[PDB]
Amino acid sequence: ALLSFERKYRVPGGTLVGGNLFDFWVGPFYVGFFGVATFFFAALGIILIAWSAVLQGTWNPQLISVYPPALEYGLGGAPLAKGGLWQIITICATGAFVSWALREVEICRKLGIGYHIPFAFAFAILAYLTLVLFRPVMMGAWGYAFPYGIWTHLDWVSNTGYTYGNFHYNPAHMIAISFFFTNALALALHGALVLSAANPEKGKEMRTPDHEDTFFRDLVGYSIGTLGIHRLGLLLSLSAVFFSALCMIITGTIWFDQWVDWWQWWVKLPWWANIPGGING
Amino acid sequence: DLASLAIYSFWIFLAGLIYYLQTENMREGYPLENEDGTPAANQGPFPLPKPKTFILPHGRGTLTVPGPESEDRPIALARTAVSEGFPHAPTGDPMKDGVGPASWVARRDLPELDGHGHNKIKPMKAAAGFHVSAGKNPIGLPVRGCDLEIAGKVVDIWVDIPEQMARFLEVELKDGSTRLLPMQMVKVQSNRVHVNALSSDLFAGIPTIKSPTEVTLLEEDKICGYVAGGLMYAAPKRKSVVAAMLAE
Amino acid sequence: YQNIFSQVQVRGPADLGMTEDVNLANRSGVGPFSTLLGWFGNAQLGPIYLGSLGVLSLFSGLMWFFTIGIWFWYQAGWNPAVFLRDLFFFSLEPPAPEYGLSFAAPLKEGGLWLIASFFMFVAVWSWWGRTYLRAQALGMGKHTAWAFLSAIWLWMVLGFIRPILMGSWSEAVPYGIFSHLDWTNNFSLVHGNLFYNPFHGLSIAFLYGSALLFAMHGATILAVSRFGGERELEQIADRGTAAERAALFWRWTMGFNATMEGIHRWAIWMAVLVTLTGGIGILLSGTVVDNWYVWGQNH
Ligand code: BCL
Ligand code: BCL
Ligand code: BCL
Ligand code: BCL
Ligand SMILES: CC[C@H]1c2cc3[nH]c4c(c3C)C(=O)[C@H](C(=O)OC)c4c3nc(cc4[nH]c(cc(n2)[C@@H]1C)c(C(C)=O)c4C)[C@@H](C)[C@@H]3CCC(=O)OC/C=C(\C)CCC[C@@H](C)CCC[C@@H](C)CCCC(C)C
Ligand SMILES: CC[C@H]1c2cc3[nH]c4c(c3C)C(=O)[C@H](C(=O)OC)c4c3nc(cc4[nH]c(cc(n2)[C@@H]1C)c(C(C)=O)c4C)[C@@H](C)[C@@H]3CCC(=O)OC/C=C(\C)CCC[C@@H](C)CCC[C@H](C)CCCC(C)C
Ligand SMILES: COC1=C(OC)C(=O)C(C/C=C(\C)CC/C=C(\C)CC/C=C(\C)CC/C=C(\C)CC/C=C(\C)CC/C=C(\C)CC/C=C(\C)CC/C=C(\C)CC/C=C(\C)CCC=C(C)C)=C(C)C1=O
Ligand SMILES: COC1=C(OC)C(=O)C(C/C=C(\C)CC/C=C(\C)CC/C=C(\C)CC/C=C(\C)CC/C=C(\C)CC/C=C(\C)CC/C=C(\C)CC/C=C(\C)CC/C=C(\C)CCC=C(C)C)=C(C)C1=O
Ligand SMILES: [Fe+2]
Repeated sequence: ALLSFERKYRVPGGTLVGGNLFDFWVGPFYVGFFGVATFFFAALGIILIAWSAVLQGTWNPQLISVYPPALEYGLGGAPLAKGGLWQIITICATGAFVSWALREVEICRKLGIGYHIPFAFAFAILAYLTLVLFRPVMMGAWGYAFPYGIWTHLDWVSNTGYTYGNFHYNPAHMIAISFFFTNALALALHGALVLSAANPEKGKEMRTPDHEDTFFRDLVGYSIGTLGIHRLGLLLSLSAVFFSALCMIITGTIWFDQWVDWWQWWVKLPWWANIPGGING
Repeated sequence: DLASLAIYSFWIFLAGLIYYLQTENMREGYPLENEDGTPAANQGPFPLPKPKTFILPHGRGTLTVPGPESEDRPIALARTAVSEGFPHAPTGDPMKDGVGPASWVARRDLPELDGHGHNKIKPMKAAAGFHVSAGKNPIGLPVRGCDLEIAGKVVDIWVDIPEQMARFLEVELKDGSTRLLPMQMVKVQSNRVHVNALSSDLFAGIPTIKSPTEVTLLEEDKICGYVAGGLMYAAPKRKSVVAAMLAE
Repeated sequence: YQNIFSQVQVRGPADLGMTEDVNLANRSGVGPFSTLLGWFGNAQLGPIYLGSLGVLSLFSGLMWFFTIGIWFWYQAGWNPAVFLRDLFFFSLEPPAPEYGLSFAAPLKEGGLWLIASFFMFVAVWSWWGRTYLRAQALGMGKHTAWAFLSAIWLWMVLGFIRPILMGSWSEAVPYGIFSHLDWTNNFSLVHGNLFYNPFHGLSIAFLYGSALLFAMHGATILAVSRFGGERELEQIADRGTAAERAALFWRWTMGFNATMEGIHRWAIWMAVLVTLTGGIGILLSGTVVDNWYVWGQNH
């Protein structure tokens, strides 16, 4: 089980809930109280997933799907198979996720590192909760959320997105996309630069940070630096997910129409609004 | 059909690539050992890869990874259950012994080098041309611990020359000695810098530098080990959020 | 503290850089230092290298935005207020289907599009030349050149390689902010929904996964920056408790960890595969596969 340097870190301590009862490892994995709380929610959520596969009748991954409570059921509880089973799997998934992160804060504490990984991961949890909880609520029903199935949830995205015409026009969705694209560019650049300075032309000595600052300053005229690129990678990633969730919780609540009609505030803006020419004149 | 063939061979590629990548991240820490140090029976479904050699600049030698593991220094820790999968409690003081969150690695006891072969980190007195270019300057401030007692006085910032940034604060103690605090562990307020990780009594136990104008990589790792170690271990002596503002 | 923004800024002499085999006559002088950029990353702006490829890239690149810009001003009627109100709605469209892969199109009906695409082609390919050579001059590996090829691949397939196999220049993306969003929309619509394109789901798998691994890597390094985590090259060459505590978090969290060298091979591939996987999916669209839904039913 152990890495060759691991032993000196499996020290007792750093447990949020439960003292040393749960402070042990199972192979590589650390347990902890939230380890057991993540398993209870994981197993229960997948048992109740196998239950919608039976109540629907298939055993195939592509087909087994689990739907949200229809629009008649609004925001209140619903009957199992007719939306209600999804509601319990959603609670399951939420506590499994919030337990996974809280399990990570224990691991951070035993290791004496920053809490940054749980924190970055809460953004993902909150983007899920936007689509599954916060926007459903504002809109008045659990039926507005996606279904838990490999293809039917893609079908949820096409259908939700085209209710506003071409959803590309959603301005916060443009900002989100930009951050996902700039983030993958950055990831590409950061991985490539570090590997080019550790794996230089064959024969040569390993390069240094200096060289990296010099390659990017030479290429682009700027080097954000070996600390700035980790910081940038964190803010690009979380900014993507922030804006992504912001564009969905603004939709169907603050905006009902075709998103392309939104940009007419820039055009119907007085002074240049009634000049003929261009496209909107 | 071409598309069907394309997607088929893609998954063959991604299986070979996850295989490649994961054998490549087996170049340190593996082979796996049992809690006693002897090679563990389950070695994992991936084979260790053939040695890679790095050529290290300015007479540092080479690195051949994987190799025999660089751990050697006594670990002051005893097993807490007969069965595998349990904590190993400190036999002494974890802060002193270099264990748990106060762990340090026996990194090369020589300074990190820059592109030209000169020390990367250097005290700002001796870092020609360096000054504080923005933000509140901590040189001169009283330094406080988590017991909310004055631990020292900042007497210089240790600067990374090639990368131009604050790596460490240099802190004069009650007895006119010095220590290094990691910058990313101190908090520069306006009338003070607060080190949360250490209560004042523990400041003296911060591992010292032998040469007063350079830090070696072994010393840094010992310093950073011990400051982070204070989050779990100096916890009895740490006054809460309540007493911190009450403190004003 | 968390190390998201620096607490104290420190400045020294302008760092002109490493010499190695870089032609120093081609390096420029030191730019300004922005205290604003210094709160998140390095303060120093410059120096940059402007070689022959450097200037050829910059000239073509500028000639491309010059060709898009004048067409837009013509569409604005040279009236500044109509320009700024419809900057977004303007578009330099390809030749109509009728012209095939010929260059015979009139200027206002696709000639300016082709001149703009020639200028973009040269600009992007000389910058790729430059990405290779600036690494050679420093004796560094050629990783940034190979990575840029994945990005160039999606670009090449969307505006050159797929229009050539398709017989027509009208197939390529127009030069416009909104018009290219409408092109993208329309492309999935006439290909029978691109969610059924196996290589689009794979592209989304890696786009998502890029924000997943860089929030992970970004957050791991900032969390062990207290042990000089960000100095990943010395950690490769001489492992420290930062690399150890970093890998152990992830060994204890999901059961498997990496290395300080190897996490960047995960990072370059996770990102390379976005556009490398995606580029295939657009090339196969319209040419081998006409409708991804239809194709999906025979699978
Ligand atoms: C992929 C599928 C579709 C598509 C779908 C979408 C969708 C959907 C959306 C966009 C959006 C965008 N698309 Mg698109 N787009 C396509 C093809 C392209 C092509 C192309 C030539 O291949 C280009 C240039 C663009 C460009 C753009 C941007 C204008 C815009 C924002 C994202 C971005 O670029 O990331 C940002 C990347 C960077 C920030 C890189 C910049 C790096 C800089 C900061 C580094 C410093 C150096 C630099 C200044 C140069 C240095 C030299 C010195 C000056 C000397 N698209 C294809 C056809 N695109 C979004 C939008 O907002 O639309 C209006 C959006 O919602
Ligand atoms: C209605 C629209 C369709 C749709 C139509 C398309 C189409 C059409 C295409 C994609 C493509 C993509 N789609 Mg889609 N897509 C849909 C729905 C989605 C959903 C979603 C949640 O619903 C998601 C997550 C995505 C996600 C994605 C990406 C995975 C992928 C683009 C990768 C990328 O990073 O390219 C950005 C990368 C580039 C464009 C490379 C850039 C190249 C360099 C050389 C540019 C140089 C620029 C220079 C000249 C200017 C520099 C400026 C200065 C710095 C200032 N799509 C719907 C179903 N999608 C693309 C793909 O690959 O398909 C599989 C594609 O062509
Ligand atoms: C045809 C449809 C429309 C459209 C409709 C929509 C709709 C509708 C939605 C989006 C959303 C998104 N769209 Mg779109 N979109 C279109 C075209 C595009 C194009 C493109 C190039 O054309 C792009 C790039 C995008 C991009 C995007 C993203 C910005 C955003 C999704 C990311 C996200 O929410 O992350 C968030 C990340 C998560 C939710 C992941 C949560 C993960 C949880 C916490 C953990 C899971 C754990 C797991 C189960 C554990 C198991 C372990 C295993 C066993 C190993 N769209 C077209 C025009 N788009 C979505 C959005 O904004 O969402 C907020 C959204 O709802
Ligand atoms: C964000 C906007 C939309 C959305 C839009 C899209 C679009 C558009 C596409 C996907 C695709 C995928 N989506 Mg989605 N998806 C949403 C929310 C989710 C949630 C969730 C809990 O919130 C999950 C688990 C998923 C999961 C998935 C994957 C099955 C698949 C590949 C993604 C990927 O690798 O991510 C990156 C993350 C990793 C690499 C980590 C690995 C995670 C693995 C892959 C999870 C396996 C999950 C398994 C199938 C279900 C778990 C059930 C078990 C019982 C625990 N989506 C929201 C509603 N999703 C792609 C697809 O369907 O193609 C196959 C695709 O094209
Ligand atoms: C693996 C795929 C991902 C990726 C990777 C990627 N992109 C890359 C690379 C890589 C690995 C590079 O090496 C290359 C680069 O150099 O990075 C900055 C690049 C690049 N990716 C870019 C863009 C880009 N990449 C994208 C996407 C992606 N790139 C994917 C996410 C996208 C989108 C839409 O998502 C875009 C827009 C470019 C910034 C850069 C290549 C630049 C280039 O080829 O452009 C030539 C064009 C010009 C030179 C035009 C000049 C414009 C003028 C207005 C400048 C005037 C400047 C002046 C005012 C000041 C300076 C004066 C000087 C004298 C000092
Ligand atoms: C900042 C946001 C970005 C991000 C970050 C992020 N993700 C993270 C972390 C971070 C920093 C982790 O620390 C954690 C991790 O351990 O990484 C390997 C994780 C993680 N992100 C994951 C997935 C993921 N992240 C996504 C996105 C993102 N993650 C963003 C881009 C997506 C997308 C885009 O689709 C997915 C699929 C996991 C692989 C991993 C661990 C999450 C976790 O809580 O694991 C525990 C899992 C279980 C115990 C299983 C419980 C589920 C069952 C009860 C089933 C019920 C729900 C059902 C599956 C619904 C969905 C069905 C779909 C087909 C729609
Ligand atoms: C080895 O190493 C390496 C290096 O080194 C040696 C390198 O060099 C490099 C090279 C790398 C580079 C040179 C950099 C590469 C750069 C890119 C690829 C792209 C660059 C992209 C950008 C610069 C874009 C970033 C965005 C900017 C600058 C604009 C401003 C910021 C944002 C838009 C992001 C934040 C979001 C905002 C501002 C929107 C609004 C936010 C919210 C609503 C959420 C926040 C919450 C609130 C506001 C709530 C209320 C709270 C309040 C108001 C707070 C109280 C404050 C008040 C003021 C009241 C590499 C690769 C490398 O590998
Ligand atoms: C610099 O610092 C850094 C590091 O450090 C040096 C790092 O590391 C990392 C971490 C990053 C990586 C390692 C890169 C790769 C990771 C990603 C790209 C993210 C994607 C990851 C996933 C989707 C994995 C998610 C895993 C989860 C959610 C946990 C899995 C949970 C279980 C299996 C159930 C819970 C189990 C318990 C409690 C115990 C039971 C024990 C077992 C099941 C273990 C047994 C395992 C095996 C026998 C091996 C299995 C073999 C497989 C799967 C074969 C592979 C498949 C093929 C097809 C080839 C970062 C970020 C970093 O910045
Ligand atoms: Fe890194």
